[PDB]
Amino acid sequence: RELQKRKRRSSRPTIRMPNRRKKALNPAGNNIIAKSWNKKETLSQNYTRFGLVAKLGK
Amino acid sequence: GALKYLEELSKKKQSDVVRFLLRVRCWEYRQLNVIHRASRPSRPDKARRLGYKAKQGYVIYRVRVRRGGRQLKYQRSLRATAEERVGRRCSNLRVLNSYWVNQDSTYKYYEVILVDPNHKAIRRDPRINWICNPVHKHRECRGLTSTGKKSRGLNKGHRFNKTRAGRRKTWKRHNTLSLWRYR
Amino acid sequence: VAGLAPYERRVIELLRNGKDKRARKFSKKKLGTFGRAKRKCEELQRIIAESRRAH
Amino acid sequence: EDPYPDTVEWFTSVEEKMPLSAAPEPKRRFIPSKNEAKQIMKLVRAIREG
Amino acid sequence: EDGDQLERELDAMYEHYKERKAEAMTLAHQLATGEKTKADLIDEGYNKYAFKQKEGLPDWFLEDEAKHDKPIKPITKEAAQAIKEKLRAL
Amino acid sequence: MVKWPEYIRLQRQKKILRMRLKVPPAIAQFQYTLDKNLAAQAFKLLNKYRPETKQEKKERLLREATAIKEVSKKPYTVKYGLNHVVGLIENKKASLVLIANDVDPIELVVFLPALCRKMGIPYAIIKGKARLGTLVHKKTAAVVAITEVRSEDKNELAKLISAVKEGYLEKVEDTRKRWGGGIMGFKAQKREEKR
Amino acid sequence: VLEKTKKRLTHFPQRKYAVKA
Amino acid sequence: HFRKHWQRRVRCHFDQPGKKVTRRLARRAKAAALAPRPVDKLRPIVRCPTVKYNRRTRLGRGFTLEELKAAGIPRLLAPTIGIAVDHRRKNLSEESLAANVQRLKDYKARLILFPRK
Amino acid sequence: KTHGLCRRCGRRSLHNQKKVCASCGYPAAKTRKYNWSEKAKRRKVTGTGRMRYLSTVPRRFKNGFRTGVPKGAR
RNA sequence: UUGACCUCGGAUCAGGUAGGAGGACCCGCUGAACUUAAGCAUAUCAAUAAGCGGAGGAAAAGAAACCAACAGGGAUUGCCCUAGUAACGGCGAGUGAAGCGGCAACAGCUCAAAUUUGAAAGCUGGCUUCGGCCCGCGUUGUAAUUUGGAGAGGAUGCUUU
RNA sequence: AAGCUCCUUCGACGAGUCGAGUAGUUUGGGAAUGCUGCUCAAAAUGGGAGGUAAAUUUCUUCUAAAGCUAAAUACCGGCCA
RNA sequence: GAAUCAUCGAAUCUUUGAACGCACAUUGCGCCCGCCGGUAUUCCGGCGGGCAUGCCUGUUCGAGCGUCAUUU
Ligand SMILES: [Zn+2]
Repeated sequence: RELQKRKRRSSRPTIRMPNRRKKALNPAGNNIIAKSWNKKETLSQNYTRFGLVAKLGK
Repeated sequence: GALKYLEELSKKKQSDVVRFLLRVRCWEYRQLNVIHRASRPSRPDKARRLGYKAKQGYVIYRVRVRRGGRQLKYQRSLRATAEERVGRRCSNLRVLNSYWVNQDSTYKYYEVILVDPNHKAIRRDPRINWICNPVHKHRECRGLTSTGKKSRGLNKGHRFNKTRAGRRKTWKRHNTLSLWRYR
Repeated sequence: VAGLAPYERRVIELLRNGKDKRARKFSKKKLGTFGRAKRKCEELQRIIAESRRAH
Repeated sequence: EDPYPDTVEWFTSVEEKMPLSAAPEPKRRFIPSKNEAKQIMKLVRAIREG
Repeated sequence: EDGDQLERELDAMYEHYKERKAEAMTLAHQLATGEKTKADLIDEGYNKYAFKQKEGLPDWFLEDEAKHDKPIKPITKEAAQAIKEKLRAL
Repeated sequence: MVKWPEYIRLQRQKKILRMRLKVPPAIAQFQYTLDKNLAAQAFKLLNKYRPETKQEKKERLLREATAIKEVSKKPYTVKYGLNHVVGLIENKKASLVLIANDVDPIELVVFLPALCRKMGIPYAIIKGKARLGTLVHKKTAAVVAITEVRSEDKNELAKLISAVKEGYLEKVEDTRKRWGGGIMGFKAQKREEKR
Repeated sequence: VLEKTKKRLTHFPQRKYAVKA
Repeated sequence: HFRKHWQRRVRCHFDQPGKKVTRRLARRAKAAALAPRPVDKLRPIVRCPTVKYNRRTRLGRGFTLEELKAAGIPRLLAPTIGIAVDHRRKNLSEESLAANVQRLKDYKARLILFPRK
Repeated sequence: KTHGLCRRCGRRSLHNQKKVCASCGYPAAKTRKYNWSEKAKRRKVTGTGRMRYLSTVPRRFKNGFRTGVPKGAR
């Protein structure tokens, strides 16, 4: 709390962090799946369009 | 085969020759200090099966600890106490393991196998870089050695229902009042 | 190469003297289980027999 | 009771005529050494590279 | 050769350093009362410290072994009373 | 009077203890060491079969590599190593066994003379793991085995085997099933009489 | 990485495939 | 049953949609990594142990060695094409063995395998 | 005067006779911190000072601990 | 006389390491009392609060000396349910799980036990023209092979780098 | 170097540790629920845990005393949003 | 190429504090290596590099009738 208030009072810039995630949310590359992937659609819809089975489980 | 023969000796440790050897070595240990350095183990077969390696960075330390009651019994084993004393002695090394080596009417004697995390042979060896990793700092203090697991009851079965996944964590999980959005 | 423990040698003496019941009772008292007592009497008995053959 | 008795060699009195293990001897004990073969090859590589 | 001189020096130094610096009654009670017999007494006497060399060994090492070869056996208040009455002098 | 260092005092006390204590038969037969002539002859044969050192081994490897740039038989050499020698004895590939008398974990050896005896391979106990480590090009070795040698020294190998298996084996075989020690001195005798 | 695991990943690598609908 | 401090040991569920979308993003990330491959490995058909659920069947941990051999898929190559292998399980019945063999054969018939590099 | 100046915490809490500070315990390496005084914890917790280096770490983490210079720099 | 081997020490020798902080979550040690039972002592509070030691971004646990009596399941972990059931209890107050089932996630492995013995094939340091030269560790065992729903060795003929 | 198939050849598997008696602590759990302390102290057609009145301990299922390991999980703390 | 600018990969970083040559309540007192100025090979003052502990590896030195030998 005192640490946050010290950042309030100090004339030091706030170190904003970028939205970096460990795993890419979309495939990338010069392959068929990457070229035909639709970013807005979800995984199930993309696999429906591709014609492949997404989940082998029940 | 020699290690198998040594294992059989350690099995029949109450025999005449082993009793004589433990007598002489007990006298020697009483004469030495409470904590001291061994370059070579007293029981090489036991050290090898516990993981001691003939490498630069592996050391044995022999430690004597007072035995008896603490009628309140000290829940930490003498093995764990010896490992912890070794940790405070050489905080730089990592406690690989420990094994009983001798006992007396006042002191019990243990030998601890320790590994150096800053030596690049240990860094290179991919079977020991796991203890080179920083998660294993003071395993003896966190009860992560064999004595720690035995005292924490980290075993499978209905006999270990309360401790297989952590005593305090199990208590907290059973005593949390979970309330969902749609009750 | 190693030899015998004090209790093992005691049971050996009992078996050589012929007090099989006394040896069995002493072995049970030292070990804690009837099966272990019987087994230990067995190894000690074959040790006695082998020593007799060797002599 | 004699405290410290002479040991009777009940088991070792019989000399055993035959080796313990029946595992067949591998070929490496009758063929020359591939370890030195690979070492010689590496040395030849080094000599060729100078 | 025989080590007699070196043993003499060690014993003299040990003597100079020394200069510079209920269980039995419980067993007697157990034998008297109909609890433990002769065979039980020898059975309990076969301890881990049985056949302890005591005549040919140096005095200092024998004293150390005597200090550290004491087994803890249960005691009784009756034995404590008996030993107190025995030790009570005129 | 004068005060001795702790480790020196402890070390002399340890030798006094070893010479005073009643010794079990294994450590007793360890105490019983062979004679100078047998040791010297065995060392002569072992030196004629000492293992190749690293310098000349790399030299011969380079020899072979250059030969490849611009035909042998099995090497016969003395075998060293506790596990290797005990396995060799178990497989009865050993012709003679030499054992260091001063292995400071003594359990590493306690069973070795007995297993040699039962197997049948002749064995002897020599003074100096240092000499074992100098026979090999190391600092110390626990056991040394001779399995097979070349043609020229079949005769002297057999003669050394017979010499040891008679003149050390029977000599320390008549008396090896007892307990050693009993070297009490004058002060020890007086102390025991007073006790 | 260990030699055994290196050989295993060399000779039996993760394959890239698809399951038809 | 409020003898203890449920005040200090009450934990709520206001993050349910957040965890749901996080799980969806995690499986989407796995799909992006294994872009042509299915997200989950194939699993065998096993039977519920207890008497109350005998007539019902579910998914197991991994396929049996005998089932893999009968289906003609090598043990070392099955995990690389996405078949869970369980060394602990045993068949003990021709019915279950045949069912898992048929499942593996269907997987083979529906699978397309790419030629290494 | 019972208490004097303390080297570590800078307050007049160093007991003269015992030579031990009542606030931080100067002879002891560890600084005194008791969980039953949350007000003391918030008084002597991090953030009440100047943060010579802990205020410079986060920018380095954001930039990825890069070492070197931008290309074409005098 | 000399030189080893072993052990024990010194050096303001060379290279590193341990403190402390933080402690919301985590792993251990140690551990109360108020209260309830309309009095109170077992019990409860509570294997909690305070105190002590030790890490990380998660920790811990983890690939059965398991569950089970099955037509079997098959590392660990978290939710729902099992369930206020079983079981225990001044059988008062009360305490109180677990298997199974539906899910989320799913990944398996390294050793000791063997003789490379037709060749310590392994590794530390300093010296570098940075390519390869020594020193030391080590046979009281460092590489390769192997870890029990396995494996080794030969023969054998396919297929992979 | 590696995976396999076959076999008139082999197949080592963790000890003051299990276990017995006993004091303390702990749990819903004297088949001691688990652990610790003391005394004694193991086995190799072995050991552990279960099933069962079914007629004798038949049957079932696993290998303890060495070790590593991401993910689903918690988060009044740190950098932010 | 301004800015009480933003970014920030490069520097400076006084005394204390886990606090580390000894002392600490003195800007005090020490020892080794080098330099500087003021009569200066000697005197004085200042400055730079340094000097905590336990442990690991390596190097060097030392001790031990512990111990091996060594006439071919
Ligand atoms: Zn202060």
